[PDB]
Amino acid sequence: MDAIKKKMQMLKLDKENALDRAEQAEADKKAAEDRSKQLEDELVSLQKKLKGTED
Amino acid sequence: SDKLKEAETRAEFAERSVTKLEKSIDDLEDELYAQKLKYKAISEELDHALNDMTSI
Repeated sequence: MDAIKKKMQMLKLDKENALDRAEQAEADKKAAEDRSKQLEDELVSLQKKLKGTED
Repeated sequence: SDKLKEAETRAEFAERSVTKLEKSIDDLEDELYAQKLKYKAISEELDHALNDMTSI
């Protein structure tokens, strides 16, 4: 009819916005966790270098 | 002669009446055509909404 189509369009705009936000948040999580794990690896290498210096 | 006049008058009235009835049935047939167009359009719009929603 008439109002039904507009209501469906609203329900679809919500769909697109929610899905896009979810995808963007997932990408953010991937990037942040990669950052953290690379920092942890750098910390490990520093520990090993400290061990060599102690030797 | 009198009977002929009477019969001719009744036949003329009958012709006029059938003309009126044929015009009336034409009008009502046209109205039914319009309503059939209405149902065709509303079913088409419902199908369009259905295909849009199923196809996003």
